[PDB]
Amino acid sequence: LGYRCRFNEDFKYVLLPVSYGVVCVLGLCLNAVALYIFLCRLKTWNASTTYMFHLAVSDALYAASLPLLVYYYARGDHWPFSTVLCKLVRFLFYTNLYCSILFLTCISVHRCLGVLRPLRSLRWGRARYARRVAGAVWVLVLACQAPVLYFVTTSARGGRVTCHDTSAPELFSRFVAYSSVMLGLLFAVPFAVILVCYVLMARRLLKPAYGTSGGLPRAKRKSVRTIAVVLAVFALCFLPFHVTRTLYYSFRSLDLSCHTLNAINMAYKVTRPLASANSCLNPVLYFL
Amino acid sequence: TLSAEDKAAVERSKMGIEKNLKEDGISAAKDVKLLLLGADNSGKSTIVKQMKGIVETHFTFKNLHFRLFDVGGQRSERKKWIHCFEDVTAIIFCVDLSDYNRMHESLMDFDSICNNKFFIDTSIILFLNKKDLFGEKIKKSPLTICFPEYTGPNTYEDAAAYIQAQFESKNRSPNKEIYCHMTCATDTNNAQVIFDAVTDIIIANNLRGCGLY
Amino acid sequence: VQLVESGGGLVQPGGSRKLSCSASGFAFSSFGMHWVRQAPEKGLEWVAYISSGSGTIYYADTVKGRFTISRDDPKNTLFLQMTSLRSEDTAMYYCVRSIYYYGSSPFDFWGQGTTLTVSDIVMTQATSSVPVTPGESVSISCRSSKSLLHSNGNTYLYWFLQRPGQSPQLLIYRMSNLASGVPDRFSGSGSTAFTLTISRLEAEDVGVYYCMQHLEYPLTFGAGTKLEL
Amino acid sequence: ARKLVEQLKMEANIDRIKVSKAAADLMAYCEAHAKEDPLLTPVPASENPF
Amino acid sequence: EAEQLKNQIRDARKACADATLSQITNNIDPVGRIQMRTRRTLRGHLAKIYAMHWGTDSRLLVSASQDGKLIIWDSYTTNKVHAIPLRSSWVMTCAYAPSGNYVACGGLDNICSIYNLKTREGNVRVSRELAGHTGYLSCCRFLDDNQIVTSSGDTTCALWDIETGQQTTTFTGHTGDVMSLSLAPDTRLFVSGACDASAKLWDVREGMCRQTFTGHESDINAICFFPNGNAFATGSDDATCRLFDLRADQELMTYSHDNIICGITSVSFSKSGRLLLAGYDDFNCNVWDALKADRAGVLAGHDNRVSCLGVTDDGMAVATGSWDSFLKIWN
Ligand SMILES: Nc1ncnc2c1ncn2[C@@H]1O[C@H](COP(=O)(O)OP(=O)(O)OP(=O)(O)O)[C@@H](O)[C@H]1O
Repeated sequence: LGYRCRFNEDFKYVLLPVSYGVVCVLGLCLNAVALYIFLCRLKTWNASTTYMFHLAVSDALYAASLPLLVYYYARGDHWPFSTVLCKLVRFLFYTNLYCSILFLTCISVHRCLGVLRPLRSLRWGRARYARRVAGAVWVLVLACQAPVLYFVTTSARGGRVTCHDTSAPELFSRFVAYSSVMLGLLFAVPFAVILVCYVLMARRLLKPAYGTSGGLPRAKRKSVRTIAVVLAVFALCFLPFHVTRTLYYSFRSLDLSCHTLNAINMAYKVTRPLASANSCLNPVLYFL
Repeated sequence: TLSAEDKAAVERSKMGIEKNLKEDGISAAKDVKLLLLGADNSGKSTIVKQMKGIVETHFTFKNLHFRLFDVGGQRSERKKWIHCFEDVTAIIFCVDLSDYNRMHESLMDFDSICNNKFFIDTSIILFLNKKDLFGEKIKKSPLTICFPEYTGPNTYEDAAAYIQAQFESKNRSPNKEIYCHMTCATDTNNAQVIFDAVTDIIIANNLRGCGLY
Repeated sequence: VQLVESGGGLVQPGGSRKLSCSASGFAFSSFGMHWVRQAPEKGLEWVAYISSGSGTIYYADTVKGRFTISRDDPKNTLFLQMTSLRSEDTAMYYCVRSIYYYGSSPFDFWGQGTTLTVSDIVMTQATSSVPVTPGESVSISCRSSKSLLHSNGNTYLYWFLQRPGQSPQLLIYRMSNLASGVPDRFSGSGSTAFTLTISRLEAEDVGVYYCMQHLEYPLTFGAGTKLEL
Repeated sequence: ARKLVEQLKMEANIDRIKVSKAAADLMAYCEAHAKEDPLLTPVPASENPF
Repeated sequence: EAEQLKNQIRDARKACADATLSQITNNIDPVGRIQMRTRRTLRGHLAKIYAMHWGTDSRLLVSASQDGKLIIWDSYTTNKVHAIPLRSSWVMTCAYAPSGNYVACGGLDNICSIYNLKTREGNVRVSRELAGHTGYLSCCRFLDDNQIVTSSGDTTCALWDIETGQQTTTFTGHTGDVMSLSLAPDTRLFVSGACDASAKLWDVREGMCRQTFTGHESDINAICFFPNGNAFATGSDDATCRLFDLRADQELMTYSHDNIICGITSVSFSKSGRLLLAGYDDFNCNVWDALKADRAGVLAGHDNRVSCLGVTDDGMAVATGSWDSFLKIWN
């Protein structure tokens, strides 16, 4: 790991610990209380309540994966634990990060179908369908994020042992290819599906009825407001993170002058807190 | 289960009876339940007969099995069986625009129905039929005979808009919505109007149930 | 209610034949069906069973694999396909209906069986032939190796009376449970030594009496107890 | 109105007596059948059908 | 003359009331906190359950719900014994024959259908359809396999011979809709509570009203006989349950609380008549000490309005239906 261009990373060792810790605490508390209400305030579920419950458990697991990362980053990129522990913690991190995105996609599709094809997509027996969809999403994301367990390892640097969020420095081309494939499949398709669903559903909601009087109903306006808020929060939390990670990996594969690599490192590791904070922001957004 | 006959009884209960129950539940979710209300000779019977104790009328229009329950034959207290029609998709209210005593009676009845606790979240498809008769009568007589506070023109459109605004004034629930319609005896698109109305109501129900507020 | 069978005749050894049951006058689909065999030695023997909706299927210990029981509810027909018939299969087979729920009476109706020609919990009926005096009450007993009194209180001993040249009739389904259409002069009691008592015996009840068990899937009949006037 | 007043007059002759005994009757019925009531004194799970 | 007769009746009522039931009952200990837990849950009904009735064997029950299904349940093993489709889904009442061979139901159809449970074809079929009530059917109870008494919203109650199919008697005198009826243990008298906030005792043989009770302020929705047969309790739409007496012919006890502001749907007694169970619109069911005015327990297992309620003949269980489409058995 004797890289030619050594980066300057002093922002990370202060920023990522405090951000990850605050996000972990807030998300853990919010997801715990969310599971509490979804399991105690009622025990009758529809095709959306199951999706919210699974999104909550994904967010809770993502927040639970955080203490190891905050400890590792606050200890100045030092790993005192075993290799398998860090492999498992990175696997849990990315598995839950993408599981939450998939559950958000499921919720968006469910809402768009409830608005665009209301009667057909609503008057049926539609609970086991939600359970099947949730199980399929869990299995798919686990099978998709399994290779990071193989990829992640540890390697010492002249007395500085660190855990690799990416692969080992020697098998970086295969990790870059796998990361591009996973970025495509698990970000571009869900992001586009969410955006299309919410735009079409808001477009339908803006259309007035026939025998209506006055302006748009308050329900059909606050629904569009929540659509816009959810879509904007999702975009702000995930799109800069993913584009910064793509540029980071691409410019690591094809090297440039030290200034560009330092700049993209800065950008990516300051966009990381937003993708982290989406997990704690989700219960607030879906409660409001 | 510990006995052969008990095993066969459990098998019967879990395999035949529950199968018919599930099939009946599947076949019973395709229908749309609509309550039909109105006055005597208000067109309530003549619209349900045009589409076609308690009078149950059903028809299919757009792969939807509408079921209109005409309860006008019940001479008993309304507050004792009004809870039975709790899970109706909407309420179809018919109002005759020809006369004025029944007009004020319909105002009172619409006010009573709209603000009922069982129907706070239940939309209403309000029909103002006999519009041809109303216009023919109003071309020679004013609406001031009905509403002494009417200060608008004694013309068909202005008067009819005044009556429509009079009925929608009884709504004090933001979630509820009245889908007013102007119809006559020769009008035939009433089924379509009810179809779009119930489609909208179903959209609003999905919005309410999706946690989007 | 009417159960009628057919398809019975001479069968060469190693051949095959099918038995069909025609049913009418009752809800066939809600009833589980039975096949009961009787050799010319006046001994009833159970063959196969199919549940309502074609679910659970049982076969006898001596016909398993060789025989097949099937049904189709829309046509109201019950089938029994037998292959590689042996000389022990030379008997006459009955079509028996049996519905199962709480308080029901199983084995209630028996068909008119058709003869076929091919050229556990043991039930003991020590008494074989008893002189029957009309106008005098008689008693018929039965014995079992294993107690039929189940934990849920149901003791599964069945009583059938076989008139000469006639199908068996369900006199009593469970112990001290008088069936439908049977006169009140009959009575059942016991525990395990059970007993059927006929107070004030009259005519038209001369025949062979059998005791049956429904505790376990191996289903066993009793020996032929005969009342001769 | 004749039917109503006739029914009221016939309803006058009831021989209502001893309201204190009318309460003691329910008292005695509740006292004598107290042991027979399973809900009042819960039965053990061995003797419970449920 | 009517006012003078009413004043004489009131004076006769006041002349007997020497001691109030609350004063005498203070000498015995209360039943304490009645701890009763759900044992079974019947999960076959889809729409709201409106009525249910127990069989005399205390093992089978019949329940009626809005999905047009009469389901007979095995209470011990949770199995469903029968599922009877109904021609009219607006059923408001159902009954079980004391022999167990018949069930009855009725509602807004103004028809009291009767079904045969023990046939020769193996399926439950409708036996007789009784007509003659102008209003909705609200309650029906068998006297035997051939006699049934019904109550209706046309302010009348009737007695029918099922074989004949015609009303033997018509009971008249209520001014509001009759909502419920309860039979005496001897099946010689019954009480009916109406929408005129009054309860009337009837004589099935004579056919005329015998006593009238005017305690409640709003319409009475549920009535039930005391096990001894000379008392009954009412449940009305003013968050109140009251106990009357046939001999005293006046109110005896009142079962209400300040925190209770919702109407009572059903009432029932225990075997000894010590516990008065009442379903409410708090989505609950409050257990009342009959001899006292104190609540003794709550059946809080339902998430919707409790519509029906009953106790077995051996007193070992209580089944409560509700609008959440479930029946729960409590021991
Ligand atoms: N091309 C490079 N030149 C210099 N240093 C690099 C280079 N690539 C990675 N590093 C250093 O390697 C360390 C870990 O490499 P790795 O890719 O596994 O983690 P990362 O994805 O970059 O993000 P993080 O280091 O915070 O976990 C980083 O701290 C970074 O400083």
